[PDB]
Amino acid sequence: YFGGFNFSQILPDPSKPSKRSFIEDLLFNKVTLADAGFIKQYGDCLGDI
Amino acid sequence: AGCLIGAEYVNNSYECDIPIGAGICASYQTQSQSIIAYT
Ligand SMILES: *[C@@H]1O[C@H](CO)[C@@H](O)[C@H](O)[C@H]1NC(C)=O
Repeated sequence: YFGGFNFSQILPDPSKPSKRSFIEDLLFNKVTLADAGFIKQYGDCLGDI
Repeated sequence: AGCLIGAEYVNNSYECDIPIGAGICASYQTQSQSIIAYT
């Protein structure tokens, strides 16, 4: 409760494992990332399909 | 960011000394001195 102001959309929620807001979820889903070398993609590059 | 050989992981957290990768740092600590890797 913050004097009637609703901060429920920008504050984090513990429902999802990545503690991001609703608007942060929309901003992350709006940009189509082209990977950042996180899952070590050489193993999938070895398995050429 | 790949894998690390020669530094043991610890279940603690300090400020970053040597930046390795996605949230991992390394330091020269006494916890016989050695090289540890932490978040
Ligand atoms: C506004 O606040 C109420 C309670 O404070 C909450 O139930 C509601 O979900 C909020 N509105 C939005 C759009 O989240």
